[PDB]
Amino acid sequence: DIQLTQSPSFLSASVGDRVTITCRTSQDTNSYLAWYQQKPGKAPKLLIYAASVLLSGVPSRFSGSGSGTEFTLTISSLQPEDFATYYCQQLASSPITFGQGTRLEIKRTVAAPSVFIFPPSDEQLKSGTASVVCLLNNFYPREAKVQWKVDNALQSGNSQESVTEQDSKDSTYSLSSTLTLSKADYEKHKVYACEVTHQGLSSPVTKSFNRGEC
Amino acid sequence: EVQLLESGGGLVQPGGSLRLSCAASGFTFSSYHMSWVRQAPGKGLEWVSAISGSGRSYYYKDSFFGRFTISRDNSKNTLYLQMNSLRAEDTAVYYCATSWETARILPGAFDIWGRGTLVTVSSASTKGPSVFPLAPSSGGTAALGCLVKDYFPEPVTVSWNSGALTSGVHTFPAVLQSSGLYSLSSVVTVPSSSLGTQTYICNVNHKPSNTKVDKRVEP
Amino acid sequence: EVEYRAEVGQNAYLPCFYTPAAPGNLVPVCWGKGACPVFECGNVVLRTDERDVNYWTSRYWLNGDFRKGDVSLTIENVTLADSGIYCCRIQIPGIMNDEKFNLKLVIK
Repeated sequence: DIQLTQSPSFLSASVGDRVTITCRTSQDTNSYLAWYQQKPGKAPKLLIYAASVLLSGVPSRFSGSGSGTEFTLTISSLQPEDFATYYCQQLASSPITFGQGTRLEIKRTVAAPSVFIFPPSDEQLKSGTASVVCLLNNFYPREAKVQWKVDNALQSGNSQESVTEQDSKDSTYSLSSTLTLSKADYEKHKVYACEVTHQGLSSPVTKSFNRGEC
Repeated sequence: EVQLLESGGGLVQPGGSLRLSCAASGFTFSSYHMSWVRQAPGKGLEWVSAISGSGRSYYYKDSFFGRFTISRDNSKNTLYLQMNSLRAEDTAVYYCATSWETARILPGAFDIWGRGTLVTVSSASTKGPSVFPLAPSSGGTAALGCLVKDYFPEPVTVSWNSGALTSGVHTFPAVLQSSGLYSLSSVVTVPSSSLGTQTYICNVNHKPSNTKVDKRVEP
Repeated sequence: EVEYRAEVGQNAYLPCFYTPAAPGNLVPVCWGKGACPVFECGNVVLRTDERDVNYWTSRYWLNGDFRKGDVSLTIENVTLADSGIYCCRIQIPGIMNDEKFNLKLVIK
């Protein structure tokens, strides 16, 4: 199989930047390369094929070049909506193979999370679990420390977080952290606190509630 | 509008079989190469299979030799993949794709894709989610959400107010909990002022389990 | 490799043959410019199906009896620009059965 190696695997770049993504092939691939742009939860969108040819619809600020064993996708004048994982694909020899993918995130001014915290619902508590949820909304950059405190005891091992894919318009992330306790464990303690370090906070934001307050 | 619409995706035990369908509209189906391409969650693109316009020439990646069969019914404008001897690592979203605009230069350059249909190869049982309100409690902006807990397999969808509320919605990537069950929250931020006037309901479809839940989120 | 040659302004001939499973049981063929890609032809110049030719232009035609599986190509009035690798692809039915012929035209 022809291996496609893209570089970089990951790229962070500011609006207006010129960005190039390279794709190297393990065999001569002629001009038979395509570039695709996949936004989260979406099918790949074909940008460029036959190395250099733009699909109709594709901004002229996208361009391809190269041939044989090395190929370039260039985005001049980077825009927020250009957030995506980018793939090359060879069409020279069976099987069709893609590169591992290049993820391009948009660099952008630091934006603090707005933090909210959610008690367990009464409904969930019936079923003998407490999920406590902390939302970090619309922040940049991605790096952010959530620390769960229960009666001030740092929590460990009992939380998971999920992150939204960068927003296509304002280039922000949001983050769920969920702290899972038994209803037993949850009853024992009183103060449930979500402590957020982020680059856009001079100091941790803590959002807390007291178990059993309106 | 050139359209491809896969179905047939779903949960299947390892060693088991599954037929995917792809419905094509808005072009002359029978004159276009069709491919299947697949993507494991979080991972890359793998080409699976192709078939000639006429439907008499078949192509495959080595991994699918003997296991997978591509067919088309040109009179039903439909593409099929028969998948046999399925394995955990066959778990992926399956797209159909074609070269339409591209065909006259480089077939296999896929300008046209489907939505994808998720195939899950696992011994684990279907389980429907519990949907729990994430109630706003605490200035001008309120977060609420729904906790969609303890379901298998993927996916669930969450809309808000039947698709009427989309601005400010964050539906998070599901996480596989230790339990082997997926969990996921959908949060939305709204005007605090709106909490008295606007009603907020999350619409959770978990088709695998034919679970539809509409949760009113009250403060 | 095997160079096929023609002077500028001549017609070029590129040989491409396949064997019909049976007479008047024809297989889709395509010529393109550039070596055969994964699927079918790059930059198709001519395309047949099981019945007849369904795509062509003025400069390219099948010079022989394609119903017996002679799908050799003529190129009207070659310029230097017509130099390069031409793909002839026989889309034999079944699994991974395509016959791919790359022929190098060189134009003095």
